[PDB]
Amino acid sequence: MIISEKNRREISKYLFQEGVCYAKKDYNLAKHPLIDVPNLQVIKLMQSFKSKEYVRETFAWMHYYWYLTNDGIEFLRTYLNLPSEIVPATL
Amino acid sequence: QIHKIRITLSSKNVKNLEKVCADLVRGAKDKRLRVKGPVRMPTKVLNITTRKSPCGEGTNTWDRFELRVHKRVIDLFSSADVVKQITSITIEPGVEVEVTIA
Amino acid sequence: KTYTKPKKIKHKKKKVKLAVLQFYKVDDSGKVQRLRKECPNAECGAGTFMANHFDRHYCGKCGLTYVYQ
Amino acid sequence: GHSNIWNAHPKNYGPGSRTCRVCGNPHAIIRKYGLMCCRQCFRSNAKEIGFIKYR
Amino acid sequence: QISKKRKFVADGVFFAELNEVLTRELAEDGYSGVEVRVTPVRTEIIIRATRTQNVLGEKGRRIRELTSVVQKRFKFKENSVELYAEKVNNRGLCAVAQAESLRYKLLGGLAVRRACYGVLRFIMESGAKGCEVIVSGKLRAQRAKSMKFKDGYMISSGQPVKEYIDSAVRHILMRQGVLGIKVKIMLDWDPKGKQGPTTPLPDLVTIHSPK
RNA sequence: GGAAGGGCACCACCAGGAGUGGAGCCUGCGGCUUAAUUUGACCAACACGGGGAAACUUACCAGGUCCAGACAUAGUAAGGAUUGACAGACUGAGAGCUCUUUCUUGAUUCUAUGGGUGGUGGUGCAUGGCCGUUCUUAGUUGGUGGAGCGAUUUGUCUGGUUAAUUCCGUUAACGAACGAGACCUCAGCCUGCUAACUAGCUAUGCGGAGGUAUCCCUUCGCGGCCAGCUUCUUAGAGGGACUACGGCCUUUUAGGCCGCGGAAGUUUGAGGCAAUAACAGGUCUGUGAUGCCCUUAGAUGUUCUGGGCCGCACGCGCGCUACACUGAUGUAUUCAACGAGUUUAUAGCCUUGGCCGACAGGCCCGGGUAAUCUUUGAAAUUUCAUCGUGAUGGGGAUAGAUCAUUGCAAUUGUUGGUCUUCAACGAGGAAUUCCUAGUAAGCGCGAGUCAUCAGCUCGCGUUGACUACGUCCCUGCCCUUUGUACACACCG
Ligand SMILES: [K+]
Ligand SMILES: [K+]
Ligand SMILES: [K+]
Ligand SMILES: [K+]
Ligand SMILES: [K+]
Ligand SMILES: [K+]
Ligand SMILES: [K+]
Ligand SMILES: [K+]
Ligand SMILES: [K+]
Ligand SMILES: [K+]
Ligand SMILES: [Mg+2]
Ligand SMILES: [Mg+2]
Ligand SMILES: [Mg+2]
Ligand SMILES: [Mg+2]
Ligand SMILES: [Mg+2]
Ligand SMILES: [Mg+2]
Ligand SMILES: [Mg+2]
Ligand SMILES: [Mg+2]
Ligand SMILES: [Mg+2]
Ligand SMILES: [Mg+2]
Ligand SMILES: [Mg+2]
Ligand SMILES: [Mg+2]
Ligand SMILES: [Mg+2]
Ligand SMILES: [Mg+2]
Ligand SMILES: [Mg+2]
Ligand SMILES: [Mg+2]
Ligand SMILES: [Mg+2]
Ligand SMILES: [Mg+2]
Ligand SMILES: [Mg+2]
Ligand SMILES: [Mg+2]
Ligand SMILES: [Mg+2]
Ligand SMILES: [Mg+2]
Ligand SMILES: [Zn+2]
Ligand SMILES: [Zn+2]
Repeated sequence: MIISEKNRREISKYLFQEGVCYAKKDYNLAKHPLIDVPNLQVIKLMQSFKSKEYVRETFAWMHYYWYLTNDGIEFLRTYLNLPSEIVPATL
Repeated sequence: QIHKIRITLSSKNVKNLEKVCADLVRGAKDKRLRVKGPVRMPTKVLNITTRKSPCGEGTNTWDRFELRVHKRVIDLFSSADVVKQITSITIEPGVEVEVTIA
Repeated sequence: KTYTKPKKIKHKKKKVKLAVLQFYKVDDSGKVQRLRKECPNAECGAGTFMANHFDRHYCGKCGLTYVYQ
Repeated sequence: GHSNIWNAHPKNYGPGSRTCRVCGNPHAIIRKYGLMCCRQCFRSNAKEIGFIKYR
Repeated sequence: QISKKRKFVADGVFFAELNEVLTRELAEDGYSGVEVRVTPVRTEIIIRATRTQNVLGEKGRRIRELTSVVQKRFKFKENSVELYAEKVNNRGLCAVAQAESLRYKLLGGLAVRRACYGVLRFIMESGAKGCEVIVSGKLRAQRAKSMKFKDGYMISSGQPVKEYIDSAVRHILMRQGVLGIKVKIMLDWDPKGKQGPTTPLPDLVTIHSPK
């Protein structure tokens, strides 16, 4: 799905910084509550990550919960060019 | 340095609510304070009646669901610090405490 | 299902081998001359050209149009 | 679709503006006390919510 | 600033949603239940599970992730809601744990009869007064059927059911459909109340021995 | 079983009440019509799917968009894979949907092959869960013993008794486990306990009015957190009924009838919960519950516009309004309960008070996140007049004109006002429903649906009866005996 580079960078930055991320199943929501990016773009990017196993997805009561994995952490570090010392706040 | 401190207690469990009220009353009495209450408001009975069946077949049977809320009011003639110290006592889950002035 | 009218085809952008190449002219001395206007909009900035339509000039980024007679 | 067309119909009221917070179905929504749950979901989750059957 | 009715209803809805989310997330890790305690400027969530090692993860990574996601989803203030993990005492007396164990055994290819008998024996040896396991669905044939296994005391009518009976229902997504498993465990009177209801049965009369 | 015996039930009858079935209309079903008039269901479908659909809901129909087709491989490609867009045309349409004209963006995509995803798409005769029914009745099953070659049987019974497989007893059975009961909720009594400025009473102080007007009496309004109190209101703990006591009948039993007292003597009344075994009963259209099958880009996905679900020779079900004087209309008069209520933005929900207006409604100050404000909170009914047996001042169907509010949109009238029009209907055939006391019936009120719509459902109170307290005649249910050529079990 077509996503702007700035939106993808923001989503990846937030995911790496927080270690987790939730999203209501609202495709037409203008903006994600925690991220300025549209909810649809956030959901689809997270689905893309889950497809290749960068994240674990859970669904309950019309909500998505995404938890980063080790492979996802490595991919986000390489893609954001962050130093190896910096790690998600969860750890 | 004396004020009418209003304490509002709300819970779904009558036993826990009454026990907390008694503990607060005894704590206030032990300090030689003036205690008015507890005043028990009429019980709030949230009622929902929904059809048992998940479809439209069979005899129309209904489930009466009730959620009871019990509220208590306690008035103390003492200072903010002493009422705060009294309310610092342990409170069991399911009981909501609110402390205000007038 | 049955269809009456012919199937519609979604728009596909026409391929221009070098659209940027025709936006500049280079002289022998090395001076560069631009054959198309530049959008005055600050957001577009310098280097953003406007189409030379047969009745107006159109900017592809901000959509600004200037009609000339 | 086009932004001005896709999902452009107002949804400020009516059954289409509300859905069950548990299953997302738009039918038989219990709006009393702000539950916002369809009747089936509410009957399933009443014990957890705190609704007891006395009569 | 909402009314008491809406406040209490929202508390119940939050409890139900958290229960469902925790069940979905910790299905395999084992999830006996959850308890929510509210204190001034602090809320505690206790996850009762049979395998707290998996729930916590390595160095509490999983539990920290769960706390962060719960806070973000439920608008909780930073450093105001915190999660604990707790062992379940006498896991055999919890239907949810036994139902999950039976689900695991059935998904592992174990025979339904053997699995149900093992669960029944474990429940009985764990001190349960009585217990019952029902497995419904397409078993051995395209025609659905029900298998009932029962041993010990059991009550089904009246108020004492709500406290002396602990029951759970679960679904197993097998290759050819869905198998519904129901576990029903009858507790025993406990004067302390830790392992059973702190109330005797209505029709139980005890006469003290004369001097 | 159109076989016998015993017992039981207003989803049976008897004795009766209200009725329904007849009229108008509301609403659901079939049929018909239609582009569609989406569809499930036929005691146990038919105001049911909480299903009162203008848009959405929506699943149907006529059209237009979009991908919200992850991931892997291959192709193309920075000499640009691909996105967006001004103006004109096109289009129902400020959908670049598409074409003309050519600008912008940059590997996020496009193309092909696999694999996914979504689907109120089929299958409830593949399923889970849930619910309904068998079935509101009292029924159901082990262990060890006894009998039989065995299927099976006794326990679980001749009799008495009970609402009860409830008990007393008899006994090849003894001990047990479910169901019943116990249980829990509401209501009924407490001048006894605890506590109430978010509930009241009493007396006092002051003030208004009336009466002899000072003092005295009647009735109102306001203050006393140092006036007192908890009868009235609220809500916690407890008490209270156990047939306790008296007379008869009954096996010296279990128990039954009557009776004083008592708030209560039908299990005090009404509910919740509710066994074994089953139905190819309903639900895939509650579910990110689910197998398989279908479709998956010109889509059965999603969204936008419009229409339809409401269409009217006809038949049926649940209901609302009536046929009138035990009444209609117009005054005066005054007694409830269960409940529900806000994002404060100028303001969103319940709305008090003031002003404007005939009404419908509008404007302005404000109260209430609530025993604090709406709530000082109904009708039937009571009382006095008009009407006078006339389809009449009964009845309010149909229809015209016109004015307001909700909504983006009111036409196929959304709903609500004013005037005007004034249909059948004069008590309803065969048939047929519910009901035994604060019950039937009448009367209204709150909530669910809800931007606006209740003739529906779930509850509430107000006035308040007739008849019976018995039976198995009809319709069925439980047990026993008995016959069977039935076991898909007499719809055999
Ligand atoms: K009639
Ligand atoms: K019905
Ligand atoms: K089923
Ligand atoms: K035996
Ligand atoms: K299916
Ligand atoms: K639903
Ligand atoms: K009979
Ligand atoms: K019987
Ligand atoms: K014969
Ligand atoms: K026979
Ligand atoms: Mg029992
Ligand atoms: Mg019972
Ligand atoms: Mg009769
Ligand atoms: Mg009729
Ligand atoms: Mg039709
Ligand atoms: Mg029946
Ligand atoms: Mg309507
Ligand atoms: Mg539409
Ligand atoms: Mg529609
Ligand atoms: Mg669809
Ligand atoms: Mg079926
Ligand atoms: Mg034997
Ligand atoms: Mg037998
Ligand atoms: Mg009193
Ligand atoms: Mg069937
Ligand atoms: Mg319809
Ligand atoms: Mg009905
Ligand atoms: Mg009154
Ligand atoms: Mg007339
Ligand atoms: Mg009239
Ligand atoms: Mg009948
Ligand atoms: Mg309805
Ligand atoms: Zn520009
Ligand atoms: Zn739901």
